[PDB]
This record gives sequence, structure tokens and C-alpha cells, in this order.
Amino acid sequence: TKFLKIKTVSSELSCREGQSYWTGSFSPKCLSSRRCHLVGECHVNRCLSWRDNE
Amino acid sequence: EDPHLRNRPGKGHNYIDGMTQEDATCKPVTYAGACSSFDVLLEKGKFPLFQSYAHHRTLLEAVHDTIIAKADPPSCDLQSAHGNPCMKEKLVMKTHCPNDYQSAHYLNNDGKMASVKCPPKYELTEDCNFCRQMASLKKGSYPLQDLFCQSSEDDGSKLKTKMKGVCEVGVQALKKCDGQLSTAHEVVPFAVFKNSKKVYLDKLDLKTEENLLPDSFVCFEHKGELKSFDISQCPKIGGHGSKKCTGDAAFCSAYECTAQYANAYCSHANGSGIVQIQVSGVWKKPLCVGYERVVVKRELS
Repeated sequence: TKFLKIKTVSSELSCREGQSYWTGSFSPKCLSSRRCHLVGECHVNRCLSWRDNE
Repeated sequence: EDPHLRNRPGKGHNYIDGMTQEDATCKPVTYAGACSSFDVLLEKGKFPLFQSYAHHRTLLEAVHDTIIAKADPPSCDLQSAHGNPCMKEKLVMKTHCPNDYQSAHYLNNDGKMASVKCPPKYELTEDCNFCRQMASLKKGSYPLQDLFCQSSEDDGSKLKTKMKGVCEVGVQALKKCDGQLSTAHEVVPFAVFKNSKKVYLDKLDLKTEENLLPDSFVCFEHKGELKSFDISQCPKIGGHGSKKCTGDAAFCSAYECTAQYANAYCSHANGSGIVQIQVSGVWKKPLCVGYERVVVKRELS
């Protein structure tokens, strides 16, 4: 005689996950650098039109 | 836009007290000469901070101008006794010094200055933490930190490291550690005031405040182009002087201009003057502000 018992805990309703993402709180830390006009890279045309990925 | 990166105000001395070997080519430091402690400061891809702020002074010039003091000993020899104070502050630093260099100066913790020394013929390595054996060997020193000197006398000895969540950064034993402490080499800002400790930073707010100062004008000698010429020989407004001098509105507003009746052309340096700092919400004036890559111990847990 060989028994094969399957224990049942309870009846649960699991939630099927689909789209997920990691998020949280963030506080930006700004760094100022006031450069004079015609001093290295500080200009009237290159200070205005400045790219964010450079 | 002025290519006056070689003209040094004040006096123009870059050789340090302790390795006076290259004093025959860097005295005075001008457009000529091949000083090993100034050529790497303008190369593209090394110290861009000094490239942006080059019309002021350096740490060596600050030492020669009685601004930054020197530790005891100022040049700790690496091959002498068994223990020297200039080692715990050197092993924690991670830099990259080129080959064919004998000495390597850096900033200490007590606000003074302490460098190393290797007897001939020893050269540095890829990191500079130890001098091994052997173009020719340069008889100078390599700047280990990206900082710049300036003329200032602002007092600030009542300030310490302003870093939160940091166990022991560099050699400073701040707070204790009870959990997981990091050790990754990360860049950290710092600013040492007059007669103070190696005060670190967290938020930097640089600015440009120019002023009519004698150590803020550059010029080159004219002759039958960039030539060396001393600025101290420029007459004042109706005063006296040896030779002649001339310039624009900035140079002629404080000095005497003779137009074509001179031997040089003094021009106002871009950005030279007074560079202040904003620490703890109070505007201050540092001495040798810069960056360094030391061992930062951050408490993660």
C-alpha cells in the first residue's frame, strides 16, 4: 500500500501581474556656475541654445 | 577667447619647496620653458577645471606667495627611515600619473601641504602610489589634484566636513560605523580656508566676480606673437615707471597707455579676479578649491 496525499491549505486568489515599473521619490540637486561673458564658453549665443544631452 | 594660458600673474614660479631641480627652466613661468609641473595642466583630457580657470594662480604659486603653508616635513622622502606622516594621505588617493616623473605633490589634511620624494633614479607608476625603478626623467612634480590657487585671506577655521552619511572619508575620522560601509573611489568636492582643515563640500555654487587688480591683466612684449614681459614695469595714472605700456579700456583705466609708444599690450584676462564660494548658505572665499579621488566610506545600512 502506497499513499499519495495532497495537502490543501485554503482557497487563495493570486493576482496575475502584467506591466510593472520601479518608481520612488527624487529630489534634484542643482549646481550653479555663473560664467562671465566671452569667458571660455560663456557667450550670448552659446549660453541660450544649450543642449540637455551635452 | 584670449589664448593667454601661459601668462602667469604675480611672479610665475612653479617648482615647489623640496624639489628645487627644474628652477632653471621655470623662472619665471611664461610662454617659454618646458616645465613638467605646468605642461600637463593644459593638455586636453587631464585637468579641465584648471583649463577653465587658468588666469589665476596655482597651488605652487600659492605656496610661493605665502598663502598655502607647508607641512613638516614638506617633502617626505620615500627612501629614508621606516615611517613618515606622508603616506596615509597618499595610499587613500587614486590618481593616474604619466611615466618619467619623480615627485608627486598633493594636499594634506592640516591645511598645509605635504609632498613625496624619490631618490634618483626612481620614477612613478600608473597610479603614483609607489615609486619604482627605471624619455628622460622629469626633475619636477605632477599635480595629483585638479585645483587652482588664488589670492585670498578669508578666515574659516570653524568649519568641518559637511558630508552626511559618510563614515571615514580620506583620512578624516568623522562618525563611527555600525553596518555596511562602502569603499568605492568617488570624486568629492572640498575647499580649504585659511588656517583650517581639509573641509569637504556637498553643494558648490561658483561665480565670476572680476575686479581691477594688478594680478588680473596679461600682456605680451612686442618686437620686430607672444613674448615674456613683466607687468610691474607699467606706469600708473600720472605716476612713474621704467619702460612703457598700453592696453584697452580695462588696462588703460588703471594704468598709463601710450598707444604705439610702448613695448607690450596689457589685456584684461577673462574670468580673472575674485572667485568666491557658497558653503553652508554663506558666501565665502576659498584658497585652493578642487576635486580629489579618495576612499569614501558611506553607510548603506
